[PDB]
Amino acid sequence: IAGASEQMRNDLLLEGFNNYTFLSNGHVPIPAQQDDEMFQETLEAMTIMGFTEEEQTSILRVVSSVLQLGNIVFKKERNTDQASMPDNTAAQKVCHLMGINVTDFTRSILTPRIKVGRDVVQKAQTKEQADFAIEALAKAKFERLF
Amino acid sequence: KLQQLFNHTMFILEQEEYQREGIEWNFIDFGLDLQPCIELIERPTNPPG
Amino acid sequence: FRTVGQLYKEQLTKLMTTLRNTNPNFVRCIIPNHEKRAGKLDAHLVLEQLRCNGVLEGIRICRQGFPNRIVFQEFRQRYEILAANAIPKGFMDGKQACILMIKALELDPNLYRIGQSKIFFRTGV
Amino acid sequence: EMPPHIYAIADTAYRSMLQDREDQSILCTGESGAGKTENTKKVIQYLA
Repeated sequence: IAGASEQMRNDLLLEGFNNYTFLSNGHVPIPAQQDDEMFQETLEAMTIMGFTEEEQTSILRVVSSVLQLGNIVFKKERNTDQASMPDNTAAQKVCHLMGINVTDFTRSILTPRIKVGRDVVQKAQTKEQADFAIEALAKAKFERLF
Repeated sequence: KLQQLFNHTMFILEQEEYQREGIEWNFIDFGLDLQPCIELIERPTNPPG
Repeated sequence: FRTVGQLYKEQLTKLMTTLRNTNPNFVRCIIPNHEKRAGKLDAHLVLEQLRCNGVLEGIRICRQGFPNRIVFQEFRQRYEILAANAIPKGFMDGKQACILMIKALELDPNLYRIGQSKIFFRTGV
Repeated sequence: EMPPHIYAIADTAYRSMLQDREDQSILCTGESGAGKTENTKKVIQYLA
């Protein structure tokens, strides 16, 4: 978010500090290290290890889709109770750095065409069921990344 | 029996979701629960068919 | 536990309630005559079978609303290629941002219904 | 691109299933003689 150059600031899809809900305590500063330049540094360090000409921006994207997932807010639509999701950049900026299927991310995240027994079972998810699962997805992508 | 499937899929449940989403559409009923003939054969409890 | 009547409600439920959880593409066949004939229509026999099949009202819902239903990401991805200029430097809400490429591909304010979650999509769209 | 006739329902089953990925079905309705048996067999010809 800090050492973004204007091209990949709009490519790797950067809004400013606190436009991510999953970054709490706002932006806490660190003593005697300034995240701003520390970005630029680590990018060099990549090129020294031989992280590829494109690959550097790819690691940075996976990160930023994780940064992104927490705009996915579920409001209790209270006439199923099985409530769904208003914004799309919440998922969009996530899934352009994902490139999974855009249709099917949310259509999974709302209707699990899942499995009870050993066959295909449909259900709409509740507000509650939808939040918790997407949350797991947000974090789990950073683990897969590491 | 297939006929009340058609109805429940295509009248009732539809407009329920139409209330839900915040989207502009006002509710219409059609009087297309054919369940009364299907009750008249198939309904286990209440007065049975 | 079960009978024939019941069994055949249930066999038709192994059918009907997994059918419930599948897409009912219906091929709704309509009789013109009871006289086995070539040519012969009866419009009142058909109008009986229209009230029976629940036709006029099956049409009266599907004229009104929006059969399909999916969210706004099916917009932003599959077509950014279609209009390379559409979202320029900077980004906002998913609805409004897709609405950029939407109007840059003339997508109509009642063909879609950009709802809360779902774009309700009409026939065709 | 293809006017109201059966092979449109038949592709739309095979197509949608790989797209929206709803599991698709086909159910033919209406009284005796109407034409259902035969608008079932034609679909087996299609997929084969």
